[PDB]
Amino acid sequence: GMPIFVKTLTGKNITLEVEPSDTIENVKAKIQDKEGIPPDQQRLIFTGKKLEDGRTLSDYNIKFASTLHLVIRLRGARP
Repeated sequence: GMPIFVKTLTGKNITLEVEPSDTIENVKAKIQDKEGIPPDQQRLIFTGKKLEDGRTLSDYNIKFASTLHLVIRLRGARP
């Protein structure tokens, strides 16, 4: 396993324990548990790249202590 971080514009950030082989779906599911944001309302970014469902962390060269950036974009229903 390895630690990664998810940073938001409020400064209230998340630490996750992940594997390089984990998918973006996995990560977004974790963010949903921590923040209550459905995956389709999460715009997750690593170094300017929008992270897509069906890709792994490894595909984006996300590594030990990498920081991802979370932007919320509402569409569809809010919980």
